Amino acid sequence: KKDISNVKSDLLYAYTITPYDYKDCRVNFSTTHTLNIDTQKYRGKDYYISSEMSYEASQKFKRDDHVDVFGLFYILNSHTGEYIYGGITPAQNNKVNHKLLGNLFISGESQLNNKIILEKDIVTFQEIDFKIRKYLNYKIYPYVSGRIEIGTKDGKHEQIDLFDSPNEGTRSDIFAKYKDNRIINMKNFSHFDIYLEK
Amino acid sequence: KKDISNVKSDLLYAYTITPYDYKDCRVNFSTTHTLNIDTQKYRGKDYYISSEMSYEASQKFKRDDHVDVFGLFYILNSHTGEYIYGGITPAQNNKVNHKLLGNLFIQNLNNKIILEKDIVTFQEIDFKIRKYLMDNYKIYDATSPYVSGRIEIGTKDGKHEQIDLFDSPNEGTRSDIFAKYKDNRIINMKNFSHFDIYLE
Amino acid sequence: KKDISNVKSDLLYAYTITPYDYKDCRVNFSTTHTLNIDTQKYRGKDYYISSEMSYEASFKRDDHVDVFGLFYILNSHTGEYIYGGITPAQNNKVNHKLLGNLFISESQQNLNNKIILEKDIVTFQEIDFKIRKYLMDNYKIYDATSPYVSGRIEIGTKDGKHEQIDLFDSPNEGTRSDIFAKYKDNRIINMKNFSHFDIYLEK
Amino acid sequence: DSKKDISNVKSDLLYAYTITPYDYKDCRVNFSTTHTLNIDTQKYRGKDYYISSEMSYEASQKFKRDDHVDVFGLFYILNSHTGEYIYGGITPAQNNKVNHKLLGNLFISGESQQNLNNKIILEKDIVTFQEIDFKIRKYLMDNYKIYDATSPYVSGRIEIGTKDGKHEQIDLFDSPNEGTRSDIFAKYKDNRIINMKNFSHFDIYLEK
Amino acid sequence: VSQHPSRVIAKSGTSVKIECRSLDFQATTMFWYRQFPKQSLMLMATSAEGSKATGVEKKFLINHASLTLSTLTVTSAHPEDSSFYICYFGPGTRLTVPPEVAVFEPVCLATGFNDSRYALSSRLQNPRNHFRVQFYVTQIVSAE
Amino acid sequence: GAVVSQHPSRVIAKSGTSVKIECRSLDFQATTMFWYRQFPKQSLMLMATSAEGSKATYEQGVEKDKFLINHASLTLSTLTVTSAHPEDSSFYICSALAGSGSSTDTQYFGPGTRLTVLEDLKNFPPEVAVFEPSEAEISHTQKATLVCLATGFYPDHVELSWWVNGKEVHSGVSTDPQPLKEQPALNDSRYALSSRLRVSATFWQNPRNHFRCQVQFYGLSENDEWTQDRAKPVTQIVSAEAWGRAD
Repeated sequence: KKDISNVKSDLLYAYTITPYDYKDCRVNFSTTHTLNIDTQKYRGKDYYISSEMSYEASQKFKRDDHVDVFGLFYILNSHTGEYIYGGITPAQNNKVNHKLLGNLFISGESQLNNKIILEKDIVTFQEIDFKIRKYLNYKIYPYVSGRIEIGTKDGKHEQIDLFDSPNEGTRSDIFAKYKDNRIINMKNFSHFDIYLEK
Repeated sequence: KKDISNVKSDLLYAYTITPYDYKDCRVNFSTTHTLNIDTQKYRGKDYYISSEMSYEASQKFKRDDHVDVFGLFYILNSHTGEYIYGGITPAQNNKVNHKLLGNLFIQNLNNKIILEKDIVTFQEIDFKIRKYLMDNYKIYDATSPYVSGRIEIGTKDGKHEQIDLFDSPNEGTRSDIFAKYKDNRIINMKNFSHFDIYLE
Repeated sequence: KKDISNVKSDLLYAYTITPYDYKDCRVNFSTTHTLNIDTQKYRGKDYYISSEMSYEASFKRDDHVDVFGLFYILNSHTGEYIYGGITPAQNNKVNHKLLGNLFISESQQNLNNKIILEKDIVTFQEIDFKIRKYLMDNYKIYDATSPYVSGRIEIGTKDGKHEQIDLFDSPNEGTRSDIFAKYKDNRIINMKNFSHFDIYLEK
Repeated sequence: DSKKDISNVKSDLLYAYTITPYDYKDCRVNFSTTHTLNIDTQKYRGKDYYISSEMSYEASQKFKRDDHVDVFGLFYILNSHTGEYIYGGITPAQNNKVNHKLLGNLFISGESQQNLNNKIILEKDIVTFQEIDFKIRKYLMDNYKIYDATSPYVSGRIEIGTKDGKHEQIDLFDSPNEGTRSDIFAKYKDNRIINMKNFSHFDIYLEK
Repeated sequence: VSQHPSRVIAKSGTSVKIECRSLDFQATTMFWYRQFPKQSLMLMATSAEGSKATGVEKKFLINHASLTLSTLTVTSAHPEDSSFYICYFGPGTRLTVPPEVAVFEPVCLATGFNDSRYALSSRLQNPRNHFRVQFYVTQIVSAE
Repeated sequence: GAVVSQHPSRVIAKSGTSVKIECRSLDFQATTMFWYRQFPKQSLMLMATSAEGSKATYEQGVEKDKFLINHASLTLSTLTVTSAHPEDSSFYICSALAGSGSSTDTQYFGPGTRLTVLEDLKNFPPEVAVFEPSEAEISHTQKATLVCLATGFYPDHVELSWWVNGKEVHSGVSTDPQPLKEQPALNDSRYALSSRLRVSATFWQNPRNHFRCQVQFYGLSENDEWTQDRAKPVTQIVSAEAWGRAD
């Protein structure tokens, strides 16, 4: 909550970030609370990504399971270790570019195709939300609030609150929603609708 | 099978039509190369539809099989029957609206076409775009800067199916073109991802 | 996430099934993901089978095929659905006795001669079924009261590369679809390339 | 009487087989006639030493000068000259180390079904029947002492399985003519072989 | 059979609508015989069987649709401003690209409609009784 | 479609034996199955179901699925309890369905089955007899009701149906909704049962005309707790005859 004041700001601070896009890495060790990934061959000798996942998440991401990584961080320098929430999918093999179909609805009237391509057949919401949010051009954070609605082919829209920040809104507070490591196979991805309310 | 002229005005003639849209009818009897559906509640006593489909297209339907007709015809009366090719898919049980997302190259076309079936014949899809394109961009009109063009239906299984917008075969009657719908080629929506129309 | 018992169950519930074995069947059509086989001489008028093999794999129209598959649902009043288990048809009556070993953690039990295939082209779904059946009947591996906690069926070939199949596994829910899912590949083997089978049972 | 009966067979053989065979590997061929393939075993048995495989017409044309061959054959006569005499037991040199655990059955007219899976290993992808015939018999000797005089066996045969359903017979109790190693082993003159990928299994039978 | 859009003022750079209809029947094929106000049963196009598509000098399009509908589209050619366009037979439909008559009492009259103008005439003690032509935005009149 | 069945409609088992119960259908095309429980009155306490044909399955409420179930064919389904102790001994019944992986309404039922779990056996068969009508009913009624009495038999599993002149009959007959205990509510309580037939005075007063009652015999003697005591006999079948007469 904490009305749109300090929200459209601690947001510009959170989502004006460079995401770790390390593709093809391996499970080095999984714990009931995390997943440790080999960032060497991207970072350097001794480097690792540390996904602090939910219990339901740790499950089957064990050693030598080459993974594709994409997430945001919540702090720096512990020198040879990087921290994010979720953002972990089986390693993509074949090269692909998935152009996404979508619409923007801003209240005044209001009637984005091919304007946000994805390159994984199994994508997390963290990557999808972040990419789209990035797109919003409309420099958001006259809009008091909004949300994204990802529609799957089997009618089961997903919601994402564009304007929020669990108090003390650190990147660690807002990105926690990416702890369940939720993902979507593109085959069951149809389109996305962005609703902005002024 | 030749000539730019004759074609544009070879289609416009028939694509300017009103499709049969009898929902949840019952199949009288099916045989070889065709299907006999009942429309006696949409058109009256003794009224029926006859679908001239591929042998494969049949043996896919039989006695009472609630089905949904939707197809452009190739001729007219006989008295109690109505003529077409395919366009007969299983009857929709619940109600649904499927806004189609799409693109155009030569604007934007999202939510400007709305199917009403989970399982949807290609005839229909085909049809509903053509008109939209006619109505809105006047293509099969003497006046028009469009030589060729086709529609690309795309699935969730990376596979753009093609549809020829500017094509008119042999003689050129309704039977000469609506035959391309004899295959009863269907498509599931949950496997439909969008349409890319190309105008050149 | 080793949940040993809520598995021995979804399996015991799943594999305790009578398989579909329609041999010398005619096929009329085939879309992409699925195959449609004719079973009217077997089950009755208008009856058919819809084998759902992942695509680009899916004997178009009237060909002759043999069917062996474990279903995953019912009622369309005319079709029984399965995942693969479809092979060219066996023209000549044949009888191949299989060789294999059962290694538990006593070790090294015999097993030669009591599982017989009758198709030179045999599907893995049929092999992975007939072998599980023998083990269920004779060693009860899905019975609650049991030591068997893990294991798998290894199929050895004439070109030296074993083929693995996990004997104690089940995906997301534990429904029959969740398991016969793996047969989607309608993966098969020519019998003159099948050597023996080594079964491993880890207590 | 005297032509060919039971004993003197369970012995003529027991003498012929209780023999240690030649197993030279990766040897170059010296020259070839129409009745003998001559191989160079001198890295193995010292300068000017050879093996003179006496084969059939059909088999003398398979190999020739400077060929790398693997040898495995039982001898039918001995030295006093630097050359060893056998019948065939020759195949194309094996290029890569490999083990081949076999599979088979041992049937006995006295409660059949016994086992032999993983109890005889071959180390070639192209083995001759002489080698198999051997390794397998020697097995039954070392463990079923089937040729011993105090024996319950008078019949029996080895059946080799092909993966093309084409069994191959191998009479475990036969010894023609006088009954010598040159008699017995002569059956290998044809140098007949088998590709292991066409090899399926072996079934050994024993009737009383 | 009707031609719901009877007579009307089609203008320059204009396409004409004219819809033959028959809702109380069932159809098959329809013709469109043309003319001038005098020459006769001239022609245009048509349909065939149920619908088998349509000199050499003939912008007088047509497009049979339902057993019911089927219109003829004419896209402004130079001024020939009518001839009963017709579609069992149906009424007449006029076209074009002009009034104030006189009447008298006790014979009538309708006058007022290079140029080439015209006149058209007709003719025929109870109280106020009455007796009441054409031009073809729109038009019509009388002479009670 | 048609009917479905339950083939192990009954019969005794020892304490500690998993019972075998199958639900057998005949050309109907079933596609989902339910296994209900019904220990005396209240009717239908679900135990487990077989989802749309069998995509999966689960067992209801929440306790000890040790009532195994398994769908194997559109024609076969079974419930296999667990041990076998008085604790149990109820009425298990199944049911099919039509539609397909849906959500809108149930269809069908079967004969249910009787499960009993004795020990320390000491069973006993049923002696039976038939009584002839009176002179009072025949007079001020002109009808002839005959009675049958089954007694002594334990495992409350027996069957009725009278016999009028050699073959199959069932009209005018009435039998108790179920056998009552001779010595009510305690144990060892042997059982009794009874039925009435009632016909015409004439036809009763007409000899050579046969009349027999039938108790059916369905179940017999548990071992484990040391078998036979003396006489102890098998699936006993018992009857009682009687001829009419004007006299």
